[PDB]
Amino acid sequence: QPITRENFDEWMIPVYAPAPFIPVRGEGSRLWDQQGKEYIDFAGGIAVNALGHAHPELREALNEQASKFWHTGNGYTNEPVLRLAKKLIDATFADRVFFCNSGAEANEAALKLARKFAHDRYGSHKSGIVAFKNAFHGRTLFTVSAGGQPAYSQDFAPLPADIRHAAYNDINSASALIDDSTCAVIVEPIQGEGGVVPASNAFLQGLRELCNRHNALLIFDEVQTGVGRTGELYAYMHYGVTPDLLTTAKALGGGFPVGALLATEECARVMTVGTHGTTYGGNPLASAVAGKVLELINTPEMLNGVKQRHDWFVERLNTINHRYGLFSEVRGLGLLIGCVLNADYAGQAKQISQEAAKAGVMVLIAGGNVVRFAPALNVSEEEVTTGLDRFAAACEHFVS
Amino acid sequence: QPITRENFDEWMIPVYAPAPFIPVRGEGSRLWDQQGKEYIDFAGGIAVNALGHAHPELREALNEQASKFWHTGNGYTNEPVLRLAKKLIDATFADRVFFCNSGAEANEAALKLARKFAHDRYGSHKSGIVAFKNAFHGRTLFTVSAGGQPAYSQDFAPLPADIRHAAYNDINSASALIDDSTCAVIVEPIQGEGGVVPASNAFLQGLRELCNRHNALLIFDEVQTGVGRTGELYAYMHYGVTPDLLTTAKALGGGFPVGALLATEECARVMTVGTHGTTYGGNPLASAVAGKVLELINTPEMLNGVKQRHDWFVERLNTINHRYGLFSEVRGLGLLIGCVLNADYAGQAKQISQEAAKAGVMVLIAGGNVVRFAPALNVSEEEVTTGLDRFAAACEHFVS
Repeated sequence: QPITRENFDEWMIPVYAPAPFIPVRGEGSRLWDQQGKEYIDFAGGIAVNALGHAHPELREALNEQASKFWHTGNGYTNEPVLRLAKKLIDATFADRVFFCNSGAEANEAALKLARKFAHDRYGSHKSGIVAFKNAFHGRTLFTVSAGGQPAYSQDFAPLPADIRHAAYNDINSASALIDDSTCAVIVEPIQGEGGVVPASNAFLQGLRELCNRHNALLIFDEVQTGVGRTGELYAYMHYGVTPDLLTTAKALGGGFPVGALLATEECARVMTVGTHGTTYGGNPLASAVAGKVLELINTPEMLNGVKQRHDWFVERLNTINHRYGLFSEVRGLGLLIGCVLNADYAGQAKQISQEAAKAGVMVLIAGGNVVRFAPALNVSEEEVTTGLDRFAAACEHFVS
Repeated sequence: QPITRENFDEWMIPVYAPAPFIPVRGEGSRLWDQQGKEYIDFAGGIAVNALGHAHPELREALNEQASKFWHTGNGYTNEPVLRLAKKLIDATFADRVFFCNSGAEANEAALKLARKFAHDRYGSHKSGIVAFKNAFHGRTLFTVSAGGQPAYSQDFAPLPADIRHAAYNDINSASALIDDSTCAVIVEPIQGEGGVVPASNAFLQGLRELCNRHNALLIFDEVQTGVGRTGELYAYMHYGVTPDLLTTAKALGGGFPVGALLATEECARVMTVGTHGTTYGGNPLASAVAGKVLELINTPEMLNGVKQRHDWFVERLNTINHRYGLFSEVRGLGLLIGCVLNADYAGQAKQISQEAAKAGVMVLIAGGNVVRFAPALNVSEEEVTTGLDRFAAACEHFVS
């Protein structure tokens, strides 16, 4: 009758090795497990819970809609999805929006759009997708092939063709591969799963120029960096560089699964009826929640609060690092932050993460070499201080 | 300030041409638009709203969970997702489950699993996927290439390689393509988007034998046919044939986006840590709702009620067809039903569907030649009678 962690190994296809403990409830940046142990949540659902757990406003938005209707599919549109498209359109470089269920699906849409756009304006010979080493764009066949970790793509071959990977942050690597045959350049403004590595300002200017020069669409995968995470609504705003396509998901639904492709008028025009689609994308429920999310997150008091919190994190992480000497650098932007291990401790991010869990704070990794922080954007000063106290206890246990 | 249908053409990437009217609320099999016109909903969200609109029980399940927590991502499991895995395991041939956000993602998982399984037990040369003409498996690059409507895949080339299509319901077509190099045979037990065409009993026995003989995994895409739609929990039960992998989505979450891959112990074992994944899949919210759905749908009174309703539909559709002579045949199973147009009216399913909307009933199409019905499983006798009255009015207007 009771549910146990041993139940997980018996019943789930074993793609994840999750925590020994099982969460049963949360509020804000706190989470509790079956035994009532209390965690401070700096993982934030992997950058998804931008307003923390069980937020009262997301809850009324969800239940208000849920009492009218949840879903019709896309033969019918709805008021929530349309208010949401509008909020996005007004807030970003975008003119049109397409909604779906996840980051992976949004990137699939973006790449398909790019392929179609080049076939239609230039010719069927123009198919190349240029992405970057260590990129993560999701787990579908297409998006994992565009993603730059061959370990996640090897087994599933033959992979869609005409994808090449340049070195992140290397403008020369990219120009080597970008030419008149390229339809798309897909890039994360900050590499998330790949070590929390920010783009340099030059690198994104350079890509934009290469795109212009060669008529490829520039796609920014802001699935991990979007919706306030950097201190601005999107990273493209921080950098000053405008993409042709922008994918967003994750924080956008603050816990409810949703993704979006933002596009210029020129690009959208090309996706005609029946050329793509989704069954659940743009449903009333998801749209009512993301709508509320945008409204709460897209305010100067929140966004400025993100930069404030960045400083809380960085200051205290350095104090900590000065004492214990784990990290060679602390990097990232707003509230996507990475502590990179120095060579003494290389490859042990996971162990530190497990130590943190024992001390009662949830952090992530980003490769074996980086401890990743992605707390809720409305994380309180007190939760930050407590959670960093626990993280420090953890670093102590770990150093031995 | 008010939201209008003209707003849809201004703001959405135009992949859908939805209805002139916009739904604002529903209850059961009734839906209302902005002007308060009343529709009977035989489209049921494209076979998704198995318990109709804004169902009171789905609502408390949703709000109960939503007050504990919505999401952590998969470094952490949860009680809802585990109760759900268990319900499924107990109810089906499956031993293990993997959860995701949609049918498309579930099929991506299934095919990737199959590719990996063959690479691991036989060798990297064994990669072939055999699917069928007119199959629909979703809109990712991989699943649309496995899908059998070249119009939806052409523009996005180069497509993943080693996919071939046999003729549905043709055992000889399939044996021509299935050999020792095949890793997977993916099939819909009833082709949904492709004309509501049921599989013959022979055809699925035959595929199962071919699979066994050649060591390919048999995958049944029950995304459209699963969760009661046929009168049994899944179509594989109606047919007597057990697949190796089963994908399900759609009705499973009764409106909330969710998909699942059901697998035998032998197959699951092969998907090791980090080989696949999803950010939202298996989240508490989705799992609490599908859990309730399964509990309401997987009962002899519902399932038997589905067969009862099948008869209501078929009887009255024939009365109607005898009067107006639109349809050459009425086909399908349980509450997935197709009225196939005779040659006089070929290609005009969409027009009939538009006539139906004017008369105040929502039906679907399945190609230009078939009017498709997928009402909620708990559709009441009265809603069925009223909606078929309106459908009949519609058929009258249409015949001229």
